[PDB]
Amino acid sequence: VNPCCYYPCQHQGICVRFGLDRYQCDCTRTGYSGPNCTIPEIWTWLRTTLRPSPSFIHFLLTHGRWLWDFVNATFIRDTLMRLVLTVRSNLIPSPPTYNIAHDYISWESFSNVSYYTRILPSVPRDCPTPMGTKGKKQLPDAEFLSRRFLLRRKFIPDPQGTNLMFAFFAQHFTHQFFKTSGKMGPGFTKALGHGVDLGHIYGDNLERQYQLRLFKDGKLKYQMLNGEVYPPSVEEAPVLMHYPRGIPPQSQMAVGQEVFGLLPGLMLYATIWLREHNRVCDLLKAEHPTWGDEQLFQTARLILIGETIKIVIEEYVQQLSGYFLQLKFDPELLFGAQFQYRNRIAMEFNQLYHWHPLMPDSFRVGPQDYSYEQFLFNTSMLVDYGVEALVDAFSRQPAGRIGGGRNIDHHILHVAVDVIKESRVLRLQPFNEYRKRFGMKPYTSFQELTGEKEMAAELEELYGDIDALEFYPGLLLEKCHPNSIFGESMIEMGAPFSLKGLLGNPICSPEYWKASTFGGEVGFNLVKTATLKKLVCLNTKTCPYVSFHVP
Amino acid sequence: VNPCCYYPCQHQGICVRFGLDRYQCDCTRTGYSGPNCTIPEIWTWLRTTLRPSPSFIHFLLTHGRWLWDFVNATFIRDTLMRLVLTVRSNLIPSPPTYNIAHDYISWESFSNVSYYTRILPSVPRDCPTPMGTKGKKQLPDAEFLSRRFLLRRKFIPDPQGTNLMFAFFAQHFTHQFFKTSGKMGPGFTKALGHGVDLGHIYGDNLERQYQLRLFKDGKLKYQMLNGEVYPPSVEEAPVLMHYPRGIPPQSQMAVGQEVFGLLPGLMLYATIWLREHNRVCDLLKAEHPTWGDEQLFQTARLILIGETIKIVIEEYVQQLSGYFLQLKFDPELLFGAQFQYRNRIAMEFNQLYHWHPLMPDSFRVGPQDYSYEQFLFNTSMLVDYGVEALVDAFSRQPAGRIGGGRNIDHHILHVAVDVIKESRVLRLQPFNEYRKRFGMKPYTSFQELTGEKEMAAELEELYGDIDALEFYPGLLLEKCHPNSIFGESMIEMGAPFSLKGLLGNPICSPEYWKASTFGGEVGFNLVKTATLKKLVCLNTKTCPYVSFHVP
Ligand code: HEM
Ligand code: HEM
Ligand SMILES: *[C@@H]1O[C@H](CO)[C@@H](O[C@@H]2O[C@H](CO)[C@@H](O)[C@H](O)[C@H]2NC(C)=O)[C@H](O)[C@H]1NC(C)=O
Ligand SMILES: *[C@@H]1O[C@H](CO)[C@@H](O[C@@H]2O[C@H](CO)[C@@H](O)[C@H](O)[C@H]2NC(C)=O)[C@H](O)[C@H]1NC(C)=O
Ligand SMILES: CCCCCCCCO[C@@H]1O[C@H](CO)[C@@H](O)[C@H](O)[C@H]1O
Ligand SMILES: CCCCCCCCO[C@@H]1O[C@H](CO)[C@@H](O)[C@H](O)[C@H]1O
Ligand SMILES: C[C@H](C(=O)O)c1ccc(C(=O)c2ccc(I)s2)cc1
Ligand SMILES: C[C@H](C(=O)O)c1ccc(C(=O)c2ccc(I)s2)cc1
Ligand SMILES: *[C@@H]1O[C@H](CO)[C@@H](O)[C@H](O)[C@H]1NC(C)=O
Ligand SMILES: *[C@@H]1O[C@H](CO)[C@@H](O)[C@H](O)[C@H]1NC(C)=O
Ligand SMILES: *[C@@H]1O[C@H](CO)[C@@H](O)[C@H](O)[C@H]1NC(C)=O
Ligand SMILES: *[C@@H]1O[C@H](CO)[C@@H](O)[C@H](O)[C@H]1NC(C)=O
Repeated sequence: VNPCCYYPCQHQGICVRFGLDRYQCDCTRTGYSGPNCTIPEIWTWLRTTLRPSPSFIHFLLTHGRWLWDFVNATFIRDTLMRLVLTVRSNLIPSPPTYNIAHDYISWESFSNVSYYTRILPSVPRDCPTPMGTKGKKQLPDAEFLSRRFLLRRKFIPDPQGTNLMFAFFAQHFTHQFFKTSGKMGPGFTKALGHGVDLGHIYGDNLERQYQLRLFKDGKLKYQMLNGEVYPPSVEEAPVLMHYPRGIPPQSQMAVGQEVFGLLPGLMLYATIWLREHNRVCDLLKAEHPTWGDEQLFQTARLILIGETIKIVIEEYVQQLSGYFLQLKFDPELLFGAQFQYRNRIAMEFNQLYHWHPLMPDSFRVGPQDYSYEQFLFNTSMLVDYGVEALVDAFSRQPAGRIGGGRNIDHHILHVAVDVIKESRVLRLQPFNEYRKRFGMKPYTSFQELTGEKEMAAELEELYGDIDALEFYPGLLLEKCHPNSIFGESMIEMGAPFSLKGLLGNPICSPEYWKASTFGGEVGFNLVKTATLKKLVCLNTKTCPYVSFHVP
Repeated sequence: VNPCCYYPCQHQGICVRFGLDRYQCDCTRTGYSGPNCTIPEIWTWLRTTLRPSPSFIHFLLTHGRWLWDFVNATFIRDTLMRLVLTVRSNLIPSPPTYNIAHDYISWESFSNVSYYTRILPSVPRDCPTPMGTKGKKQLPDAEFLSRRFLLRRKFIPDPQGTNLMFAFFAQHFTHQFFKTSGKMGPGFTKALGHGVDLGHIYGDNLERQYQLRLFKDGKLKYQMLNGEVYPPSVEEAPVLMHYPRGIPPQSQMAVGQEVFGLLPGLMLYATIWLREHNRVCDLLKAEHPTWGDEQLFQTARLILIGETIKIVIEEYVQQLSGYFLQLKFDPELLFGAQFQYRNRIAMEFNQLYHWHPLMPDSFRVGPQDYSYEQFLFNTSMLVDYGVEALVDAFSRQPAGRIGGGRNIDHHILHVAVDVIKESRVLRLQPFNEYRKRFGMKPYTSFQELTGEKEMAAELEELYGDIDALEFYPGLLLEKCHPNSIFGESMIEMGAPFSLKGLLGNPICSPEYWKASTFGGEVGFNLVKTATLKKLVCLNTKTCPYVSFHVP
């Protein structure tokens, strides 16, 4: 058997095969010694024997509002903010390591950017069972596995008060770096850029960008309907979009992210950001009459990227976490750190961000309550209701709890079925392994994972071994934190992939984080001040209730 | 006039235009304050008032062999080696800044890797004279300018004893990152990789690589002639090559760098490296029977990249510098430093590495002395003479002095004429500006630049102002260091671009510098031990006199 199937190398050690039956673990810089990287170094031993559980930490970060308010008011905020940023980032390797093609470092993996990278090499195709050594020879039927534990029976809403506005933002946002190539196969993304390049607004390639560009004042092509700014028509900006056959070009909006047409929530956020872009263009021109299109454009995109990273950290992440510590976006907290300003989208991170449970049962827009079949490809809802209205509604409708189990509306349950299958094609390792890898203890039983005895029992009879429980199912079924949108792992594995892909963006480097980069103080501040409310209300006739938190 | 034409922003400050007549300097992190980034900070003031001249430093680094031998034997070697590596690197920005398209930071410049980057933004197209403010409205006629001061009259040989072996190595090596796109125009390179990706051996794109791959044992396709290994035929590996019309595919060698066919010296080094690749493949297989083609291949390429960086630093750079300090390649000296493992080929660095003066008058291969017209496209010399012989000869023939003036053999004088023109298309700034930028004082007169009164006088009447003297001409005409191959600037501007593009390679990061990366101790050591002699003699029947120094 492939010795490496036993996953012999602990603490990030590398399993190198030798002979036709041997193996050697590479524990370089692992902080452990031994044949399997286990004998720790004294310091490593301390460092670990003292790390308070993720649970304890979470507890502290969500209690003592009073004590926290003081902290937030002192320099300690910055200190903890810097701690989080670094300590969270070291879990993510840079330059990247493997890909679906090479379960070893290789120049090709490092340079061919069409591949989604991965943290842990696949379960070798020559192992006994599919998950390696443990588990059954046949994995649970995805479909079944889904209808049994992921299928929403009764809508459990998210306790944190997360609404639809957040769900759509998340969806919209994540679709700038998760863009799997259907023609290429799993493990291949079209989102070269591998981060927040704001490419769902400008298109993922020059041609497409040029198509959407106005080529005057740094502006972005657009159109007026009911005397309001909405993205241009596919007729005006003839760019490839995904709309069902039969819908005319004169009824389709050209945007950048081909898929964004199949859901008002998306086209909504796509309208706000466009409006915002053209707006920043006007400011820049005032300040720089001498500037040309390209420069104004290029500058505007840089200002928006700043805005995005800001709102994502201080509001979006602040909400998802539920922490009392006021998170902060200040690229300078890292100027002391040893941090590589570079990111690469991991296949693991894509799965782990398949938050479909957020979608409600029905979509209510005022007294009117629309069905999935009325929402899903509705080409009118946006122009009909308009930005302000839709925002107010989405800002009021609460989304579902992400973790916990059985809360994915049947209209999209298929997606999760697919995610499971795809994970298998990718040959992702077992949940329990990832647990370890991202700094956690592996679960000892199914009843430990879920906080109960019922599901735990079935999962046990289905999988056979907890060390066989897969990634996504383990992620979604693991018991939720007290009053949280998800549980320990979703955050403890996702946070790193998240903050790295945020601070790792080049505009966060000391080279780019200069005011000149954004056209001067005006551009810079725009970034330093960005807020979900300003984003909306400065591009809308009236300012609605706008928030990520349900009122 | 464009205020920025006056180059108002000192010490790396950024000149931002405002209004239709204003400008603001961005001195963020420059270490200076003021309207033009001039009022220094106390520390900055000290740091600078104490930096010993480049000249003094050079003097020390080339004297007291005795004292140096001791240093080399102590830990001080490592310390200075680390100092050099960092202090030299900070001069080069990362992520990169501008390109021929954007004289401002921009997402496109940062992501569109087809552009050669630049350190200093172009002389604005709206300036009074071509170099900005000073100088004449018409720049000296390249051709003339060349026949007058660059045209070799009598072969001045390089004093450092640099031979042809070094000249060919340099040429071969640099043609892996300097590969300007003729169809695209100046400022566009085909060498995406922007560094030592050893792509002149594997081709600059998947298809081409696959074409040259044997697809068995990690090997590279090849052929036998006179019972010896030489690159395959264009017939065998049907890859695009540049040979004059009329030469048959069965007489052309497929290699990776399309141009390498027009000069034995190149195809020589291309044969050695190929032989080396297949050799490392055999070692790897012994150790890893279980390994497949791709892995063996991918691993072999990583081992060679290591070998290359090693030989380039400890031997090639050791020779060009002439220092007594034994240079050292140990990726770990930077593991403490704040260093970004990323590189991007600058147009300035390409010019500055146009060492054509190295080429001799005639090419002597034993008692036989060949002419340029017998050497230049000779498809037989390599197979005829064979590796060993050619090496011995090239290792004995001394190359020319690079700096100083009038030492470029007329057969290739055209190249330098072109370089000058191209620099103008790129709109490169004045030599004197680059001097400052790379930490030097600007020349006050032409007679200060050249160490004399004759040429200085003409250059003065031609250019009009020293602050108008261009990049390349200034680079080549500037007076040479005591007994050096070139002068102050060539090294003080080139070294940074050089060491950054060397240590910046991903295999030098803590993530990749593990023994597992190279297949184990065997692969690793191969890297840690690489030497120009081993490179040759382990792939040749007999070991000739092989060195970068003429005997
Ligand atoms: C009613 C709204 C939504 C529907 C109908 C929906 C549906 C889908 C579908 C059909 C896919 C394609 C993969 C497949 O099913 O085979 C997908 C992928 C995905 N969805 Fe959604 N989604 C919605 C909301 C969201 C939300 C709220 C998020 C969470 C941020 C999200 C995150 C993802 C991610 C990241 C992928 C991966 C895309 C890729 O591989 O490129 N989706 N979704
Ligand atoms: C007899 C041998 C050599 C000849 C015939 C030669 C000729 C040329 C020619 C024709 C070009 C193309 C640009 C033009 O002329 O318009 C060129 C470019 C260049 N050469 Fe050579 N060369 C030789 C040796 C070397 C050496 C020793 C070096 C020094 C390392 C070198 C460095 C360069 C560089 C870096 C470029 C830039 C290529 C690019 O832009 O992609 N060459 N050389
Ligand atoms: C990046 O990697 C992918 C996968 O290796 C490359 O795509 C394949 O390339 C080979 C050779 O051109 C073809 O035989 C395949 O049909 C290609 N497609 C797929 C889906 O494998 C891709 O060419 C690489 N990209 C670059 C720029 O090197
Ligand atoms: C990288 O930049 C170059 C130059 O901007 C791009 O090349 C041009 O692209 C536009 C739009 O496709 C064309 O109109 C030009 O004819 C292209 N060629 C040149 C020489 O300008 C190139 O497409 C960019 N590459 C990527 C991957 O974005
Ligand atoms: C109250 C103190 C706040 C410190 C927050 C540090 C960032 C969160 O700390 C996290 O703790 C977990 C357990 O060690 C690990 O899994 C994560 O890798 C680590 O970054
Ligand atoms: C004998 C001490 C050796 C120290 C070598 C440090 C590396 C070379 O030092 C160089 O000196 C020049 C003048 O300050 C500058 O132009 C370079 O940027 C700097 O790196
Ligand atoms: C700061 C906080 C933390 O690291 O604790 C934090 C940071 C980032 C996130 C985050 O965006 C995400 C965590 C998991 C997914 I999928 S996104 C969640 C929490
Ligand atoms: C270590 C030494 C130094 O920095 O002084 C040094 C380092 C690198 C080089 C070097 O390779 C080059 C300098 C100029 C060109 I063009 S290549 C020359 C000298
Ligand atoms: C290393 O791991 C393998 C597989 O788990 C095991 O057989 C072996 O005993 C381990 N060795 C040590 C010292 O733990
Ligand atoms: C689209 O939404 C509108 C409201 O904007 C609604 O009246 C209409 O029926 C919807 N269209 C479909 C096909 O459901
Ligand atoms: C700044 O530079 C400009 C142009 O060289 C000059 O006119 C001006 O006097 C300078 N100001 C200062 C304070 O040096
Ligand atoms: C090529 O070199 C050989 C020696 O290898 C020489 O005899 C021959 O004449 C050369 N060919 C040309 C065209 O000069």
